[PDB]
Amino acid sequence: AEMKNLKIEVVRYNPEVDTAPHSAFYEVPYDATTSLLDALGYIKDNLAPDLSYRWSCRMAICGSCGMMVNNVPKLACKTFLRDYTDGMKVEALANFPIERDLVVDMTHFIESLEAIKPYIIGNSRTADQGTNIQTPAQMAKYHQFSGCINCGLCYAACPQFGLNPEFIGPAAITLAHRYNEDSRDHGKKERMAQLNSQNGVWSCTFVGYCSEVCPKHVDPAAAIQQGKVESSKDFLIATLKPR
Amino acid sequence: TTKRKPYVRPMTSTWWKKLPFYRFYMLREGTAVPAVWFSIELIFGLFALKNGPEAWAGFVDFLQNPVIVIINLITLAAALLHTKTWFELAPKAANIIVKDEKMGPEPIIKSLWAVTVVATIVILFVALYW
Amino acid sequence: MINPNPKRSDEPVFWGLFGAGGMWSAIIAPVMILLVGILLPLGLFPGDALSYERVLAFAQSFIGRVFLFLMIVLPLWCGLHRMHHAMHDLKIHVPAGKWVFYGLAAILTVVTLIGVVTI
Amino acid sequence: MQTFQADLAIVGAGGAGLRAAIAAAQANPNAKIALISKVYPMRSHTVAAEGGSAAVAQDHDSFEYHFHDTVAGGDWLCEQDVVDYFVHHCPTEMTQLELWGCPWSRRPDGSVNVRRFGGMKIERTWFAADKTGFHMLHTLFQTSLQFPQIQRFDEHFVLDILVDDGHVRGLVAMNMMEGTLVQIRANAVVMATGGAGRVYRYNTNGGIVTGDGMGMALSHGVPLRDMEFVQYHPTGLPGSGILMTEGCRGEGGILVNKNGYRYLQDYGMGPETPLGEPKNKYMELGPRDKVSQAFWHEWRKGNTISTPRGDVVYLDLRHLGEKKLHERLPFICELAKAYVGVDPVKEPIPVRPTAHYTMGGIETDQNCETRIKGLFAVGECSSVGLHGANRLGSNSLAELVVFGRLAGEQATERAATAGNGNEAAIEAQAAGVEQRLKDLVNQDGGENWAKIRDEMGLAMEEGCGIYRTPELMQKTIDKLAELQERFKRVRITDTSSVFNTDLLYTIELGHGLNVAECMAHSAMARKESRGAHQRLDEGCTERDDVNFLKHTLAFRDADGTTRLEYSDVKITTLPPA
Ligand SMILES: Cc1cc2nc3c(=O)[nH]c(=O)nc-3n(C[C@H](O)[C@H](O)[C@H](O)COP(=O)(O)OP(=O)(O)OC[C@H]3O[C@@H](n4cnc5c(N)ncnc54)[C@H](O)[C@@H]3O)c2cc1C
Ligand SMILES: O=C([O-])CC(=O)C(=O)O
Ligand code: SF4
Ligand code: F3S
Ligand code: FES
Repeated sequence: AEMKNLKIEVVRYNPEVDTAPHSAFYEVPYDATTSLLDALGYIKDNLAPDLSYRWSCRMAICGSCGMMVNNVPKLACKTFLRDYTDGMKVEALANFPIERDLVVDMTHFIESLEAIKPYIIGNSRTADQGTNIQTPAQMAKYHQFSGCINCGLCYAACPQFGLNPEFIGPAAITLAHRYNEDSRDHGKKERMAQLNSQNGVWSCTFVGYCSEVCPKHVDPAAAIQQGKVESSKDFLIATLKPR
Repeated sequence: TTKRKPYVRPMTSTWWKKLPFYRFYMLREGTAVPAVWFSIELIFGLFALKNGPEAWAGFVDFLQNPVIVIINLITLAAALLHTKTWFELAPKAANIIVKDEKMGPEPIIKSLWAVTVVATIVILFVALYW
Repeated sequence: MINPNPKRSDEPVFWGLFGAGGMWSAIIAPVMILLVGILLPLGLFPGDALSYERVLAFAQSFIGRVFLFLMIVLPLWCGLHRMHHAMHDLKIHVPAGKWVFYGLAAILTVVTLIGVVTI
Repeated sequence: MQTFQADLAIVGAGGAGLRAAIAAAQANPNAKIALISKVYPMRSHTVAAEGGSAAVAQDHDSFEYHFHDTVAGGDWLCEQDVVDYFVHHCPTEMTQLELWGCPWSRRPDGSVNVRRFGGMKIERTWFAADKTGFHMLHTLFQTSLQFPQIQRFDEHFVLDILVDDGHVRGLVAMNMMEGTLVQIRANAVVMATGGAGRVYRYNTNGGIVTGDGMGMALSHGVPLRDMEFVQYHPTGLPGSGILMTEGCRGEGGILVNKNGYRYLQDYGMGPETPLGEPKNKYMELGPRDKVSQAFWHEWRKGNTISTPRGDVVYLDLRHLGEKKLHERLPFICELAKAYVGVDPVKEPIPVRPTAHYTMGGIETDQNCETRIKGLFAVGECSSVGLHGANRLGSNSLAELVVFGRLAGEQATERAATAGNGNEAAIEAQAAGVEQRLKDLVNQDGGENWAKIRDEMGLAMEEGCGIYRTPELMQKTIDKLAELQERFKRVRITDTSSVFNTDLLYTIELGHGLNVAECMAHSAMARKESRGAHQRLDEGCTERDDVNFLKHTLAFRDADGTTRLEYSDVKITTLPPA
């Protein structure tokens, strides 16, 4: 039983050599199991050792496989060859500058994520005292939003980040919202600065596509909108301050 | 003197035509144009309504134009799409926890849709029965 | 970096109105487009129910005065707000859109508010 | 090269590294801390853990019970004064994590829930759903952002460390994007590089896990300790080696053969326990070792099912039902659905024992310090003396936060009273690392790095598996020696500077090969069967406290040969019979 072979279009780019990205074609043997990651391995192993890509966990939990498959943000290890029998094209993750082959500049993401102060703030409790008390009901508030693995697929999916690369982005807003709604956190006021910004929640027109692409079913769109409601509250409660 | 040239892809004014999701989003946003058009139409109505029988009868004649009817038929479908979509999105603003679980959105989506139906009737009843 | 001290966006106000306008239009727009748009002009309604006389009677009453206002005003703020970002979405550049659209909205609002106080 | 000044440097941004980084920025608010990782911190393998973290919490528990569970669990190859320290600092560390906003799963009263892992009598495994590792690391990483004192060198590959006059003085690392060399001069260095499972063909580990940190330690005459002890996990998907948590068997899931016989009863793990009631230590909750071994026993009988990906046994979870499935084990469902195409409510899951954890590692003392002053190793890449011959399920994450704290604290003390080394001697060290790198780049021989890699995996999986014979151990030692030679004939075709993976994966392979030879020799030498090390040959089938109550120390000499030494095992309160 000789495995079925597949033509794969992979968009390469070398800053030293290439003026602009150009497609390249690779024939990979595949079966029902073969993930794009698997295939990407075969390339570097057998045909193009000069190929460079991001991967690690292999079980879609680390978030590094961020790439575009046929104009869709996907994880390389959750993308399966059997599903692309008609044809398949692989460019690097969208809305980020392409540094080399399938590796993109992730700085903006990291910076955004950082800017929203994502850590327990103002809780004066200490370890010798015992853990905080938080009910299952109290966790439910942020829990789903806490499951983001930082793949950045949301960013490639969101058109507003395309049009505006200063927009802090779905992932980064979600993470802020996650700490806001955590009962343990008393730093809400520190985060609202970035959230209330034009480059914050308000750059989102609710295209909602980020949520569709989310590998971990986080639904960032909901965070952003609850963010909008929360920002508006703060805008009012700020305007009503004569003091 | 970094050896890197970070290649930035341009974004066309037509980024949306490619993916069907983007298309729908655009079309959904596009519901505003007729939604505003209707409000214009109502201003005409309101205004010609204050100017006695002559103006109003001529305004009802304007709506009687074959094209304007077609336009309004499109305007209805437009606002219907807006409603359908709007209701799918409104719940996502709510963060209610019931029995240790984040709720939504079907309970809201249904609730809202019901209110639309009760309104539709009450209004059609008020407008037509007397 | 990213801007440590960013300006608070003034967008909440406009999004608020859009939120109410979207909600009004969502619920009460379909039936109305039916009444004014289709039923009235095509004569498909019983007797004198949408006749000049009866409409005027309703529009002039306070309940009607308020209703007509909101039914015209709220869908505008929702609608024009949506169009404003649609310009940006189409990559089409319009000078002082912020002032243009919300201006237009304010203008019409005023025109509407005047209409409902009898011209 | 571009030289950076730091007060201390940490290699790795996993649980361990991050806990160290945080600890040191707290221990001293004024110091400059260089955190180095070859992936963005959140990608560290720590991110992949599901089962949870062990810490004493229930009122009927005691630190002694957790002490005794660990020592017996490591077959008395544990440094007992280390275990005692470990057990006692667990509840502080998990509590501190919770305080930093780790979403631990809770009892309805709002206190933190626990479950049972690694056959521990009294349940002490704290857990955030089934994604404990993702949560820990993301909380640890996110927390660390609040401390400015930590300067991060993200996606920097550390080549070598800088040593003069028996003291560490810094490290050389490539900037992965720029492809440009960088000196970081730190008067104390922490190794948080994690395990080296990747040298096995079939494993549960992420790509990053290539054992570079161990390789660097080897190069400076620091011994690797207890290397032959490689922990296999009973239940991994075939051909990917992707982990199915113990949670599955802890929720009362079953393991059956081609006949659908719950075979575990025949291997000393009788009697069969009714589907609803899963008793600890019996059948599917039985001792890890015996469970993994049970598969091998079944394999020779022709009882194991045959699939294109390999010979498997079935993890039947059908009888669990969707209500508890999606509440307790939801992530497991997704994997099965995707990676083996099996719906865990409709179908049974193929599982095969798979290489999972490195009990071995860089020899450290109780402060995490190595034979080289200023050089620390923490977490999986280290051998603190905690796990001995076999790790206790759910003790690894805990180790990270407990000793990561200690290592960060300890390295701050050492760096603050270190004084200055010989500047001319140090800079000359970096010159070598640079030249040594160039020498590799030029190296010609038309050998594919990948095929050498592929072969090393196979040798390990066949010669250093659950059951080990002299012949196959030897075969593996031979093969590795051959591959060491072939490595000198590798030619790296990509000579580009911008994120050159070809070069980097090849370097990684080098360490891999060295380290594998440490595992292999250690195994061959230990003529007994303790913990993960199980020999079938006559006279080595049983444990030997008489001759082998000692730590295996593997050195790599300059001539390239793997020489072994032995060290005593320290006891406090619990000697063996
Ligand atoms: C699937 C799975 C599930 C697990 N579940 C549990 C569990 O439930 N409970 C438990 O207690 N344990 C569990 N473990 C084991 C435990 O997670 C690991 O032992 C632990 O996470 C190791 O973390 P670490 O800090 O030592 O390093 P890692 O998390 O492995 O990170 C290593 C770091 O070193 C860096 N690095 C490596 N080489 C280089 C180099 N050359 N240059 C620069 N940087 C380098 C890497 O980038 C990375 O940041 C699990 C393991 C696996 C594989
Ligand atoms: O083996 C361990 O220590 C825990 C683990 O990976 C699991 O969840 O089964
Ligand atoms: S929200 Fe989803 S898409 Fe976006 S980074 Fe996080 S995990 Fe990736
Ligand atoms: S796709 Fe972009 S526009 Fe908002 S809903 Fe998601 S962030
Ligand atoms: S490889 Fe870790 S996210 Fe896909």
